[PDB]
Amino acid sequence: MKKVMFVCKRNSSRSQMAEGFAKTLGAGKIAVTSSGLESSRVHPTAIAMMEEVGIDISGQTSDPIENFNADDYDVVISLCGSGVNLPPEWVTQEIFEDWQLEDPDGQSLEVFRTVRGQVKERVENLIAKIS
Repeated sequence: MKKVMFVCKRNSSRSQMAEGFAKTLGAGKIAVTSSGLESSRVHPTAIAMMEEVGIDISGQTSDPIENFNADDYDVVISLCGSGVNLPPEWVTQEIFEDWQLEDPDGQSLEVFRTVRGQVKERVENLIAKIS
């Protein structure tokens, strides 16, 4: 099945919620591994809001993307540009995606509530085109 990644550089902002929703919406259709570059944990308050929508994002922490090969994957979202200080084989998968997704790091509850809606919609659109 199609394996997905949602990998921006760093993880304190970006590389959160998108993979969590793709796990949710893409369950039984597609696989998701968001390894990361220059990465860290996801935002603390994200996990609480994301668990309020019933989703884990905390559990992302794994090997860096560089440890993997993109040829094993099918789809990769770069989430914060094209170059992203990321190896080129990752963008050149069967679908390249990247969006001006806003991020709730240190922001008010309105931004967490907004980003859940925003991300659900981007991730549904990504799934709807691949699956």
